[PDB]
Amino acid sequence: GPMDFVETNSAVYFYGQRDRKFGFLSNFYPCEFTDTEGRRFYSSEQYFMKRKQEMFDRDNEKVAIAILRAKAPAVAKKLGRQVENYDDEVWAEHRYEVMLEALKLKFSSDEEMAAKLLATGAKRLYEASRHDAIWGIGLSVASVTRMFRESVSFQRTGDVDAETRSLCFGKNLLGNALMEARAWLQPQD
Ligand SMILES: Nc1ncnc2c1ncn2[C@@H]1O[C@H](COP(=O)(O)OP(=O)(O)OC[C@H]2O[C@H](O)[C@H](O)[C@@H]2O)[C@@H](O)[C@H]1O
Repeated sequence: GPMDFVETNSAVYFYGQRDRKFGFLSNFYPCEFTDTEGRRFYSSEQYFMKRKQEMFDRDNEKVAIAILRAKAPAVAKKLGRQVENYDDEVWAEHRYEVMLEALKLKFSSDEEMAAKLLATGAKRLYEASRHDAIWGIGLSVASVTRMFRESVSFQRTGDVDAETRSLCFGKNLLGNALMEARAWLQPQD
């Protein structure tokens, strides 16, 4: 509903796989794709978590199987939080590009999903997750809605300004990765 996203002329603030319009931007959104080696994934979430286990605990049979079986994205996530030999410095260096790969597989798997991401044009994309300030901005959709309502200027440009983003928003690695996937999906002829 209207309380589940903010959309302006220049921005989309989304959260969650359920919204009928923007649900597809969520990494929990159900889909189906295969990697080159032929493993099957049912969300971008699950693939990202498999690549985390592969990076830190590659030979762990139980954990590899459990992630490949984790069709429920929240189960994949929790397994990902439990991956052993985790090194944050190393994951922080590599995790954006892993996510961008996940998104390339996901959006490549369905032309309708691809068309939906392209239909967002050049709008800036932000995951409005209150609890995730790495993949999202660490604010809820309601919080963002109050920022807009109290600012005639955000209302005029359709987005919060860069200084505000630098002080108020988390890293939004997902929104950034989606905008890079969207660029990658642009027609080349
Ligand atoms: N195995 C681990 N052991 C230790 N700490 C960990 C571990 N994994 C994560 N951390 C800690 O958790 C932090 C974040 O780890 P990242 O893997 O980037 O993300 P996410 O696990 O939040 O999953 C993000 C996905 O799930 C959401 O739906 C999003 O939208 C994405 O799709 C690290 O910096 C560590 O502090």
